[PDB]
Amino acid sequence: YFLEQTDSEIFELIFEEYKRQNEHLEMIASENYTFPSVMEAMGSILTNKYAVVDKIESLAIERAKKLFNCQFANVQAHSGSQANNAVYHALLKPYDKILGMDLSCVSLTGKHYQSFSYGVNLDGYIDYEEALKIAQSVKPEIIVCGFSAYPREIDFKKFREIADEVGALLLGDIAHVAGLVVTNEHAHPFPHCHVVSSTTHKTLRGPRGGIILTNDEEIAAKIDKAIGPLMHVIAAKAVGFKENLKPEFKAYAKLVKSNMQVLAKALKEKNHKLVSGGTSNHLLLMDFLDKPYSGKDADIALGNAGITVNKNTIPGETRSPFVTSGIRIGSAALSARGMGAKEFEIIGNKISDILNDINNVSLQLHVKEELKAMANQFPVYQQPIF
Amino acid sequence: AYFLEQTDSEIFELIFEEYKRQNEHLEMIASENYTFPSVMEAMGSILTNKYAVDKIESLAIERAKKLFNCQFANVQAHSGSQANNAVYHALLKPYDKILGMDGKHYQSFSYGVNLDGYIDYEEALKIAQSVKPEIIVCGFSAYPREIDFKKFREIADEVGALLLGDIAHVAGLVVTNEHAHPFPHCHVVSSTTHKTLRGPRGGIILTNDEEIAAKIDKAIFGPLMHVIAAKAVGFKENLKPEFKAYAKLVKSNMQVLAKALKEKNHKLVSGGTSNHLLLMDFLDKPYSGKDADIALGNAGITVNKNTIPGETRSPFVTSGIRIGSAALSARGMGAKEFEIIGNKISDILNDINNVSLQLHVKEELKAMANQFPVYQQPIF
Repeated sequence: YFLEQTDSEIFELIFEEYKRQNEHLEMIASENYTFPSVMEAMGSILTNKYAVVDKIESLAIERAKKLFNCQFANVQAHSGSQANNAVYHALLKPYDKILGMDLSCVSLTGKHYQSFSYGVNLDGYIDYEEALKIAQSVKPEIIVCGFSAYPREIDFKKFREIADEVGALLLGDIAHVAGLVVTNEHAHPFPHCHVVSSTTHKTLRGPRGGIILTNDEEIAAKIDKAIGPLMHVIAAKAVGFKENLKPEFKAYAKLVKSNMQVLAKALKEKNHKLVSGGTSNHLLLMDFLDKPYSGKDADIALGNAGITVNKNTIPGETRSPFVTSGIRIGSAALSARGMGAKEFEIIGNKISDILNDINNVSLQLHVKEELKAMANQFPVYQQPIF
Repeated sequence: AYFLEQTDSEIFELIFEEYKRQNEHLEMIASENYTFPSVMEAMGSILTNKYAVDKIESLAIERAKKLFNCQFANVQAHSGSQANNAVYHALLKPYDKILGMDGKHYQSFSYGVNLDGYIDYEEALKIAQSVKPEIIVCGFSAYPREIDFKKFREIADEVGALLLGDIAHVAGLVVTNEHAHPFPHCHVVSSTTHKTLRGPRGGIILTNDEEIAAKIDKAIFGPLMHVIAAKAVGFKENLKPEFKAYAKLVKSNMQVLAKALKEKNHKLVSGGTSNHLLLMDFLDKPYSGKDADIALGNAGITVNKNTIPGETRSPFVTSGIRIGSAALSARGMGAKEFEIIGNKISDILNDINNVSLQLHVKEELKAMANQFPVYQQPIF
């Protein structure tokens, strides 16, 4: 209750963000609402500690090993991106080659690496035969899989078959589907991957941060060497992991997926096209190649109606990368608010109504009022500070 | 607080145990402190959900400009260490030379203190004239006197060097005009936001040069809005008259401590202090700094061993201890307490193997600590 009295300007900014989170429909596939108990840990007196291993870090590691079903965890990475870079820094030599995904049909981090891409077929699925052919030619030291805008499951087993044929390490970046992995609602990356990286936020609903997992003791030792401990953040990760182990979190992961199925079905019944024909996870991609509006146009129109999505290039893209021909839409945040099939059906029909009359501003403003009323039936938080 | 107490008793117990630890021992490590409660409230806010330049970042920057009396601020560094590194990365090229106090390949050179414990500025000038460093760094974590930023800029100007002032260890004294200011002498200034500023764990880089500011911004460029808000909250607290009183108390408690120790005939590096810390000198005593560290720790007084000028023992053993007043001053302790503490420190040092005495002192100081609670809750 201090800020309410001691810092009017910060309190106003927090309160307006709290109101914004509560009153609009967050459908950016990477966004989510952290658990209240995670924020309590983030705001705890553990921030004063330390300006061989704290019990709190051992507990975070123990819970991670159980949650991710692996023998070793490092919980010190500040982000999923730092987690990936620490893996490269630990396992690669200068000018080693990295083969990773992009959604199409030289780089430094202290050390210089050579970067290569594989992609999707014209139907929007990873082309594993072509990824193998690229690997055979490129001969990468490490193959990475996992991708922020892919609406289907990663076949880690097949990627390991490729990695084994060319003698590559395999890194599974599960940052974008982690809450589905740890609830057995997405194919598991182990034992196929030599090493796995993830964020702790997004579909896991923990604090902002990264993590690195492995079953190989020598990889684990190298990771520990390549990576100031923030004890409140490590505690917050541990808090999130214990929430993630509960049966309620499996029910949440199933709702994330079923809400996506409801949304996909509603859109396809209104004759909208989806990349790959639908989804098997937390996100879909709408396909506007044959529409007179762009992904950017749709992003803005839906945003005016209180629905946040993001534009996204799609396979066969014919528009510029700043404009794009698609939008990415996710269910994780609204599912965390308790919204379900009835709500996702209404949202699908409203998205269809706007895309079918995309410059009708009064329609957008009408929809915004209706969906704000829906949001207020499913409040996110009863307070802005925990 | 509520949720964790019900939903995760194991983590809640660990928080409570650490809350008791903070309250029950006398924290005198010069770099430790207790963050403002309002800063932890920002840290535990819903701002963590934003973005998986914001008005929150602009407010943090504007408050930093006012607080540090400068034209530009970058508030993104995650630590004092990252802040220094970003300065080097932004302003230096490989094999450039860095003169500081004792794929980039920066080459490091050192100046030191005379045997009286003061920075030797004549020798630092001689070294700079010969080596011609591209950058000079000043500020130091175990130095009990004020940095002469003006003299360092005279040296840097002689050789055409940049001057970085690392104020991480004295920042709360600087911004209250209780320590010489680094500007306009320094081209660039780095600091932590915790320690004597009592904000969150984090870093900051300040400058008055637009070109340097542009390079800093490119060099450090995931924004953690709860952390940036927390820095902003701390800076506003640092601007209050209450915070200048706190800085004066930090310094006056250190004077009380040094006076008490010297009057019991203990020796101090440079004979005293002008800031938040002192160094005790055990070169002529049969016990080591490690001995003193352990013995005082067993009495509930937390210090750290530290090498001193003329060190003759192993660097893992040392002939001194570093003692600071910032954390106990933040709990509200004053001269009466620091006189008692100085006396008990003396009693233990004069009988360093009396373990019964250490345990007896620990119980005695428990009542004093209980009089000055750090906080009234473990979660904000």
